[PDB]
Amino acid sequence: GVKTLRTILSSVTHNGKQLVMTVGLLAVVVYLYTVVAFNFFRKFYNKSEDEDEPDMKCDDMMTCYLFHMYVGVRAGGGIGDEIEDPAGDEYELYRVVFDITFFFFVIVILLAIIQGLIIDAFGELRDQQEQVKEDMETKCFICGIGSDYFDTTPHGFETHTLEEHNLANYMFFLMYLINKDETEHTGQESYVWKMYQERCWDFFPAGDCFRKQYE
Amino acid sequence: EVQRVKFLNYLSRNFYTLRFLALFLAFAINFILLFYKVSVYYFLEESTGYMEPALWCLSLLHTLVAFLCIIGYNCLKVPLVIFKREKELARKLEFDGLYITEQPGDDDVKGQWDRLVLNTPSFPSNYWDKFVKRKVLDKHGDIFGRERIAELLGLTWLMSIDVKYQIWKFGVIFTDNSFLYLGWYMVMSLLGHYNNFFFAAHLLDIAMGVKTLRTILSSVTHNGKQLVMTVGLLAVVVYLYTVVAFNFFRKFYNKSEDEDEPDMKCDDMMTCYLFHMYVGVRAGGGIGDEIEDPAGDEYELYRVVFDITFFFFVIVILLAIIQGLIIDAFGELRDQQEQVKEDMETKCFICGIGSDYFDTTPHGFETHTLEEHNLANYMFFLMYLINKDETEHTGQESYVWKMYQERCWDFFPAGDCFRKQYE
Amino acid sequence: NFLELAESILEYFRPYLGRIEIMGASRRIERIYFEISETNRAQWEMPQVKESKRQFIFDVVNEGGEAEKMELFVSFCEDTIFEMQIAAQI
Ligand SMILES: [Zn+2]
Ligand SMILES: [Zn+2]
Repeated sequence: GVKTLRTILSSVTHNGKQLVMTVGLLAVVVYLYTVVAFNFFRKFYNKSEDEDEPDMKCDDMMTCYLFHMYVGVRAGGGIGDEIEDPAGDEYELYRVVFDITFFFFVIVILLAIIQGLIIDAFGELRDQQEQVKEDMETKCFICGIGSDYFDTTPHGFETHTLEEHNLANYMFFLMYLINKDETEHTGQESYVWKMYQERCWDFFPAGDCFRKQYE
Repeated sequence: EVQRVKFLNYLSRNFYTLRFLALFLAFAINFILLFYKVSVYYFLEESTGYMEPALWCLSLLHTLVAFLCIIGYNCLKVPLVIFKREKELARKLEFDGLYITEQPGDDDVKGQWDRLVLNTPSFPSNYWDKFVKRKVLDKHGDIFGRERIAELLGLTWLMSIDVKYQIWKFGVIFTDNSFLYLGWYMVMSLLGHYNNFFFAAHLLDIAMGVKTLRTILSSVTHNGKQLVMTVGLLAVVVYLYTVVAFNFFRKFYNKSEDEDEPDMKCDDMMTCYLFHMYVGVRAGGGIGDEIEDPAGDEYELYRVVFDITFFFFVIVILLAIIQGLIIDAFGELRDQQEQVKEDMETKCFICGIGSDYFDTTPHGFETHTLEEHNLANYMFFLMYLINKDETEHTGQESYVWKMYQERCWDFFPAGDCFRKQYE
Repeated sequence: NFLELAESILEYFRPYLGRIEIMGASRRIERIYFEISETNRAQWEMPQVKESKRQFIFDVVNEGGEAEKMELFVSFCEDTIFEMQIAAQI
């Protein structure tokens, strides 16, 4: 309800096969950091009630992953918001850059693509929406050619469409064919009826138009 | 030993799927690598007792494939890329004669290793017109000494081999991106014998799996010259602020345990820059999030406007520039990705012209391609040329063969088309 | 001049009118006409037709430049006809 929201779901995944990489690219990031973190940096992960009491830093590989997978994957303020530092110590020059590798690579490079994977995508099928209205009002939906040549008469291409090609007429034409008995078919319609039987559908214009063809 | 030869030929025969399932191996390793814990050292297996011991093999198992794959690459692209370079240098001498003339130094870099290779007998190892050197003396030799250019040029298995070509060849092997790739990979694989956790980095291989990720890395790196300005500007700005911060505003930088006890504010020029570089380069919530204020004091309006400058010139401009710097590019090279199919389906990949004119017949321009121009047909025509003897060449294919000899390739359409030209 | 003289009562008939170009099997484009049933025309006006047409046009212009414009068109017509075959039931 209606198209305006249907657009949105469509956004999500008309181009979602691209999306496959993203959570995986993020998993990469996180499998990456965390193991080195489980090695060179366990001692910064505390979230003990401030004072020296035992806590749930790291403690398991899964957990330190899920920690960043909860926190770091959100980040926002980053892991450096909740890592225990300065520190102020050994391998500090690296952890900061480790925080930075966590930052340019993630905060920006990961998340944004993840956003823009969608945002153009929203703007894709949406752009087609006017493009529908544009192509109906530019190239003829039927003969093609373009409005341009039929705009030569004022307001004229609607006459080339709504009054000439109409498009919708074709359909009534079929029932007009069907209701009629073959006896009473005109010979022009009849091959065309036959062409219906044969379904090449080539009798629709190449794009040459009647008054275009002559004058 | 020929069973081993043909077995390696099986190896190449299934080169991709091994790579893919291997990566699934490493991915599984890495999933399941989510368990070890020191007591110091110890491993927390859950249920089955055999997971870590399988890894005692799986590492090596994975590593096996690494070893495996590398050798296969030797049977794969290697002689192909050698053939490629071979054609390169050879056609270069065929028309340019750069070693006769426009020689490289360490400038025109590729050629520095490539100088020595010509000297070797076996230079034309696989070009299938492996006689080119004598054409080279045939053309560039008259300008110089005909034999001075020749001065430039013209188990049992162990002693045979032929020598100097070889070191250049292994150097060409070094030139490859893929071979560094698999080599870094395998070296890591042997690191898995040293430590299975450093062994995890193989997952990076996913970056080549598949195009989409390669799309991503390509999104990043095609224009890092643009990155220079940003990180630079960032560093700039950060100095810019920080120095005045070490001047007019030291007294706001505390991160003491709230109560008046001595602390690690500023303290050094470096330390403050890296404070902002840890924080302000991140910020998000800004430097003002952890500066000690109001304050509420002297030069308050100026630190506040300071914060604002920080929040516009940095928080907004820098980061975002970087972000657009990446995204516009992802859409760029992606747009080039669709643009392939668009151009294939619009302008003719061969005659050009555009689909438009051949769409005049229904479904027509695919017929102007696969049923006319195709494209692979050119090459099949080439093999067709190569296999035929010159006696039996039809005159058209024969001048065309000559045009192969001369490589203008002009007889590929200007873009005029037969039935377009006539009717 | 004669038409304008005869133009006196033709307006009643335009609703009933259906007109289209056709590129017939002789390399000309006829401007044939045909009648349209009104009872059918009435059914066309409101349900999942005009909207389906908004849909269909989106179903085509989404990939319309391909020469299945002619062909994709086919089913819609046959379908809406079936729709009127259903519309008649109510
Ligand atoms: Zn039309
Ligand atoms: Zn062509």
